Amino acid sequence: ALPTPHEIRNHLDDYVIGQEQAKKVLAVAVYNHYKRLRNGDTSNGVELGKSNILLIGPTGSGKTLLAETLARLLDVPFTMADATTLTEAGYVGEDVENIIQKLLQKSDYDVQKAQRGIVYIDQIDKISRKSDNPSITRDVSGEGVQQALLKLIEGTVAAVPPQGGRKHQEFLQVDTSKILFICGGAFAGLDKVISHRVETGSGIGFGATVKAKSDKASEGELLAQVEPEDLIKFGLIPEFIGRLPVVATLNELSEEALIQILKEPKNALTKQYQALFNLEGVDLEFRDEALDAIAKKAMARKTGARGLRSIVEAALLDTMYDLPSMEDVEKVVIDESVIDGQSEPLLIYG
Amino acid sequence: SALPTPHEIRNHLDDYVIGQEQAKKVLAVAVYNHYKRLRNGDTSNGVELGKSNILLIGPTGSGKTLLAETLARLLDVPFTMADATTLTEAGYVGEDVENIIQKLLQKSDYDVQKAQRGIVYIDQIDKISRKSDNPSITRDVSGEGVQQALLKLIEGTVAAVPPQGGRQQEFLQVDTSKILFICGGAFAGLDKVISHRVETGSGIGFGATVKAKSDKASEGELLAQVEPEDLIKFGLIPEFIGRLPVVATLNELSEEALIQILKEPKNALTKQYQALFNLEGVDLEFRDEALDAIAKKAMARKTGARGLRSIVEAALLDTMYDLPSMEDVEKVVIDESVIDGQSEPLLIYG
Amino acid sequence: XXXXRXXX
Ligand SMILES: Nc1ncnc2c1ncn2[C@@H]1O[C@H](COP(=O)(O)OP(=O)(O)OP(O)(O)=S)[C@@H](O)[C@H]1O
Ligand SMILES: Nc1ncnc2c1ncn2[C@@H]1O[C@H](COP(=O)(O)OP(=O)(O)OP(O)(O)=S)[C@@H](O)[C@H]1O
Repeated sequence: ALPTPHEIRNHLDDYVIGQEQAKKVLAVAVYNHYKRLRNGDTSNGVELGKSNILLIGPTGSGKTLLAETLARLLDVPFTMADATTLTEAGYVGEDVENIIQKLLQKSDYDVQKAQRGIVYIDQIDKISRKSDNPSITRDVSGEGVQQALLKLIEGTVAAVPPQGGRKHQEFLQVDTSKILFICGGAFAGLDKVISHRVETGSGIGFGATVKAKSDKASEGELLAQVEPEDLIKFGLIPEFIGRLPVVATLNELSEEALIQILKEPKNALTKQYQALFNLEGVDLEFRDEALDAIAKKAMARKTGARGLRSIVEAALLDTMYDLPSMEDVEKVVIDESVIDGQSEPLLIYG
Repeated sequence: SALPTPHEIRNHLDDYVIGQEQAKKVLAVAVYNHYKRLRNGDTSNGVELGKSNILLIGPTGSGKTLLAETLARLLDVPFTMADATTLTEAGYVGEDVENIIQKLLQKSDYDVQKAQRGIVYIDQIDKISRKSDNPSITRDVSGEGVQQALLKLIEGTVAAVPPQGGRQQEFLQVDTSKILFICGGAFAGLDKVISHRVETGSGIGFGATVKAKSDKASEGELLAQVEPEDLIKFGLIPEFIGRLPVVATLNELSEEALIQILKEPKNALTKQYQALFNLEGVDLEFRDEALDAIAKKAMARKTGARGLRSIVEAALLDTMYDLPSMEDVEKVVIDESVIDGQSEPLLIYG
Repeated sequence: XXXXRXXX
């Protein structure tokens, strides 16, 4: 039979931690995509609507991770394109149509199986207009990209070179009214725009309020209050946002979340390094006293989960540089002190 | 199938580099661990093995570009040195990010399976660090935009490269999740931003302490205290730094280190001139008294090892100009006075 | 084909 939101969410939890609201949106969309296509031409409520998804969150939150993990369990075709390389009006870079062409490579040129596929885009913020007002001069990597996607998302015919071609004499028609699009990107600087709109203080006098330094505009609580009008001041056009009604607000990694990300997931960094030394005939250990200490260092970097290797590799630099030369080494232990740099990791010999 | 060890490869780089013990350890661990991730053929329990790029930072002429060059000699896997000054945001006339890949295939003989396990090096990365406030007024084609494009290139993607530029209208897909990147560029002005974070005070008031020159920060030590948040003020994006967790800080040249550079390395400038006159049938000598004077003159120039030839060639100009015309000259001696310019270099007659 | 000409 078909899957369910509880079953699909249980799978994503194995690879993703600390994202409750984000998993709910993707589960309903995927669970609803099978319903729309299955009911196509068989339900009296013809011309079923569509609802794309627009993910938003800080860096290292798991946006690109969800698209990869989703393809593992997803049956229908899936792709991972990028907005940065697209170019409007057939310029030097690739065109919008190239997105559909990549889908056929994974679908084996199955048009009937390609129309029911899913599409994902990363780094959507790169095409945002730098200024709120429309640019006076033409743009090749901004607003124009949004314009070309309008007819694509809603639904339009497309040209795809079947084999051994770039441009014009064989074109395969593929509708796009039923194709799903999952756009995502960490919009930088959006916190400043929402503060002007939400705080509204903008004053120095007695009556005006002066928020106490460092106890305001928490990124997690600020993105939750986002609205489409906020994105207009960022640079996006309202016509583009109208094509993506659904919006998902993620949260920044909690200190407790980082401890779980290194233990509960299967692809955690702790398990990765453990396998790196497993082939070397050497074990590894990571006590809880060291994990909680690493969380404070990571959050200070404000880079996300991806800024964790700098704390680990900087500590195990000396150890890894000398471990291969050493012999009769069966186990390595890294206590909390090693992380601070005031001690050296203990070694166990056979 | 016995692979090299960090101690063995470090001995090779030590022959060509001096006083970079901190930087050599990072390259050794990365190159060592790069073969381990390559050795695996999906026969291990660990999945989605992590990657760890490197970010080299150092003063001018400290030897950053030299480490990558000598590394490629002893390296079996391919290697490249792609200039980043000419990189432009994809979608524009000047350049594309794809060009880097095409270079890698020329070295690997268009071996996709062999190119994916290659190494990549980038120089002059500070050239694209935009120093400005949020750029609402204009969009930069070489600054912030280029860095965003690189994000897709790293952490895993599929690109398009012509088959040697095209004799077809077809491209080859090459993953880059396993490809390592070593970005490096002397960040000018990074000391001023770090000083504000570490000095903590202006000191125009009665209570505030003032140590203008007694406690003035040392440039060498200061770079050791760098962090990702410091780079955000410089112009780098957090998304870009997260892809490069490891960081390598290099120390400035010292009077003692400069003397070793002229004697221990095989490619030293002293040995270069020794061979220049060997073809002419004349011997060359360099006493220790002259080396100590050259070190003091080079440090004042604030240029590093690259600013040493100006001290040598400016002194031996007159001597080289009339050396071929002279006959029966078999040996030349350069005294400390020669560097000062008070006297002339003694000549020997056979 | 397409000319990207811009001046600061
Ligand atoms: N929720 C999470 N649980 C576990 N690991 C995570 C999570 N989010 C991020 N990570 C780690 O961070 C790595 C990168 O995650 P990404 O999805 O690339 O983050 P990101 O926000 O998509 O980065 P962008 O979109 O390019 S700014 C993953 O490979 C994981 O190791
Ligand atoms: N440790 C060293 N030992 C010997 N010669 C060195 C050393 N470091 C630098 N040099 C000399 O400096 C030359 C250039 O070194 P580079 O690697 O270009 O320095 P750099 O830090 O890369 O400067 P940038 O980054 O290109 S501005 C080399 O060809 C050597 O002649």
